[PDB]
Amino acid sequence: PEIVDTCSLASPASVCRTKHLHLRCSVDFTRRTLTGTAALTVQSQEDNLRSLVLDTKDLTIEKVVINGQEVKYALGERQSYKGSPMEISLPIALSKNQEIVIEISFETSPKSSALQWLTPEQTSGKEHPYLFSQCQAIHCRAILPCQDTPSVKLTYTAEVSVPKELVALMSAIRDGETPDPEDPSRKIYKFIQKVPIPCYLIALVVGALESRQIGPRTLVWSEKEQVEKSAYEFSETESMLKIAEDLGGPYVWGQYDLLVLPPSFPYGGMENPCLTFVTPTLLAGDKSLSNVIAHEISHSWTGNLVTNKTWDHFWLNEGHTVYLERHICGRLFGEKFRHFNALGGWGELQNSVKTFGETHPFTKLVVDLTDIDPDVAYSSVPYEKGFALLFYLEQLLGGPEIFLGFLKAYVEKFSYKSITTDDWKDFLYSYFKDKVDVLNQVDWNAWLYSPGLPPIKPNYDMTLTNACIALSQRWITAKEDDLNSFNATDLKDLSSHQLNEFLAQTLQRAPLPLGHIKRMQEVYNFNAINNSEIRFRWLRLCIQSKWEDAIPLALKMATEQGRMKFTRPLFKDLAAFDKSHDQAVRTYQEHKASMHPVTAMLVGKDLKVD
Ligand SMILES: N[C@@H](Cc1ccc(OCc2ccccc2)cc1)CN(O)C(=O)CCCCC(=O)O
Ligand SMILES: [Yb+3]
Ligand SMILES: [Yb+3]
Ligand SMILES: [Yb+3]
Ligand SMILES: [Zn+2]
Repeated sequence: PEIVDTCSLASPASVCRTKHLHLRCSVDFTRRTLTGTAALTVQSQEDNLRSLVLDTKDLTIEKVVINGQEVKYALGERQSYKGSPMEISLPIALSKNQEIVIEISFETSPKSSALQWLTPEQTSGKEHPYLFSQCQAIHCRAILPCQDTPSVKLTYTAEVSVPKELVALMSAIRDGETPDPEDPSRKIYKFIQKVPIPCYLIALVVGALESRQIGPRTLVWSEKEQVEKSAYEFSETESMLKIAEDLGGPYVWGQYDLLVLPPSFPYGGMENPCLTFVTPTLLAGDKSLSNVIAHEISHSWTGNLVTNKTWDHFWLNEGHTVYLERHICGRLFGEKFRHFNALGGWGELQNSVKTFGETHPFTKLVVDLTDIDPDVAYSSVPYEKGFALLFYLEQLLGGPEIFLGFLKAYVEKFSYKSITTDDWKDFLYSYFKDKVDVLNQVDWNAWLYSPGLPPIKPNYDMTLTNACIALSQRWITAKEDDLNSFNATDLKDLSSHQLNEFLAQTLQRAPLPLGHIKRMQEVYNFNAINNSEIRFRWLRLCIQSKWEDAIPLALKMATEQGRMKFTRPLFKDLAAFDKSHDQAVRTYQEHKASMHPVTAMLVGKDLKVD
């Protein structure tokens, strides 16, 4: 029938569709508000459309103007994490394809779940405040009224007035800046996004930003203190974009800038169009965490051009993006490395399945988010079970070259559209019309709808994994007479990627005896490594193995940065260790007011506080 976006309270795409957004607002750090008007050009999809519903969350609505006049509107009661529905009465009944512009004057709440307002003390420079948004999945409604569903795509133009000493950037092409004629001291930045996008891709950052150009269509932005390191770390960006274009077809967004956010940014990155956001935890100093950049770049095709129609089909966004990500890395560092990463991904899937449990509905590839807060369901499953399905199909259908042909055709077929798993599978059969018999060998029901690990495991090259297995198994099975023989020389020919995999394998078998972990630090000096992925896994292993010396290190890492991938598991391990439990809870309570709103909520749920 009709696919329903169970995370939105707005009129569905089958009733009306927002085609354009014109945003005029001002950022006020003193009151922690964004105030302005949202001009929505809406297209009816039915005859006699007299009213529509938009999503909003903690928004103050002053008025709604249609054709210069103020119109009637009502706000329903709040529906938990979904916000409150906003019904707007149209002064004229619209018929199919007729359009109307609705201008809504609104003001965001300082507690907006889409935004994090940082005091100057929270920034690198200590002299200016900072602001950044994160709308995916459903927080756009916490910034402005909209049909907050990925099934709707719109273009947008924006004008943002900020303290003249600060810079504003958006998920759009920079369209110049000028003094705010209205009231000086403030400056106005203009933006234009001509490619239709789902509203979760609307992004804004305001702060003391500086840039460094690192490619013909790439500038790196961050506070002054991080510019140089960021410019160094992400130097391979243009080369990855060229590979991605070869894999997915032309890059259509124009600019591909990067913004290195403050430590509290909740994700590794966010594929905001024209301006990817990345965590500063990627600044390892050796470009080793660049797969995250390859990943956000890939989203420019899978996710931003071809978009999941509802969050129940989120794997379409992530599985294909991880698949592309790994091909980019394989083009740059070798097919063996692609397989090494693919296998590590299967290990992360094992971990997620174990955490949730093999019968947990959240381990299905296609999920049902009815009455489920997306932020709560988020996990590695759509990334890794989705990637595994695509990798398995690649092997079943003839190899990477053949499957990549499908990927490029898929992107072209559904560019600028929002689709479901059935659209994807129906096209796969259409593309592989000469291999229907092979496609019919796939246990689709299990892959798409069953919980747990996939029904079949792909084949993986083992070249780079073998040394990690050997070393991890030696530690897992080590006895007293083996401790003196481990030596720093064991790490001699291991890349940071392999050290991380070694730790991941060892962590799957934690706890290790306390004496064994103490010995590991003595011989490998992992406390000295600052690569966040490695430090994260090493501290988890230490805490899970009951080393009290590691408590302050883990509490430090969990609070000095806020990438949820790290912060949530660290607090969770600290809460599970009897020795650090009270300190973990007190540390969270002491820091929650200064944390990102979504991270604060999830860690509180994880710690069972309140
Ligand atoms: N799409 C963004 C990340 C992101 C941001 C926000 C959400 O929203 C939660 C959600 C969305 C859809 C379904 C269920 C839950 C989901 C993913 C880019 N991205 O996928 C990555 O950066 C992956 C790297 C992971 C590293 C990390 O620690 O974040
Ligand atoms: Yb007011
Ligand atoms: Yb106000
Ligand atoms: Yb022995
Ligand atoms: Zn992604």
